[PDB]
Amino acid sequence: NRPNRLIVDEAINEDNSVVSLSQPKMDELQLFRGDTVLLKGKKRREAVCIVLSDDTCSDEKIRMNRVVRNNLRVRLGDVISIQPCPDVKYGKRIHVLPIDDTVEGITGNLFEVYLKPYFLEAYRPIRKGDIFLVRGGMRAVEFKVVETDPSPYCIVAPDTVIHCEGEPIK
Amino acid sequence: SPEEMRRQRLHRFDS
Repeated sequence: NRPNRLIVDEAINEDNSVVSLSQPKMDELQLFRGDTVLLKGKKRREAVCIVLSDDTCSDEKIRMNRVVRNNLRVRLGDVISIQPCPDVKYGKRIHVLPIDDTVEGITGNLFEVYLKPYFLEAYRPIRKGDIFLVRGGMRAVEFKVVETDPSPYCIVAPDTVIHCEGEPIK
Repeated sequence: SPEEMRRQRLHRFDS
């Protein structure tokens, strides 16, 4: 129902969309594996993620990778809050742009090489303003979610239109 | 359905 405070720990599922809780904590919070959750960090920042259970996670800790920590402006050992987010809708359209200093000199089709395999059949939840790192080939590029419909939260479903067009941003 | 989303997420992210 309400936000629950937990201590940030390092990910064992190294994926931008996944946070891990212990099974006792998931039971306490009425969460099912695969639920969408809303995380609140510092500087008014938020993130939406998929929660999974983890038999190595301390009860009062939450595991998340560095991409999510950076989106929340937190470090390991900081405290964030987690709450269920079951009302997030499938996105009609999303608009993402690469970050200039991660695409320097990169040519080709950013959707085909990076975004399409990243989102494919994953139902990733995303928030407007998210920065996420995607590897394609052997280069890793950062993208920013510049707009979503609906806003500011949506789930990138198979039918969600993914737009990536225009200058890299700073 | 919410449950098809859950099935696909667990297939992709938890084996």
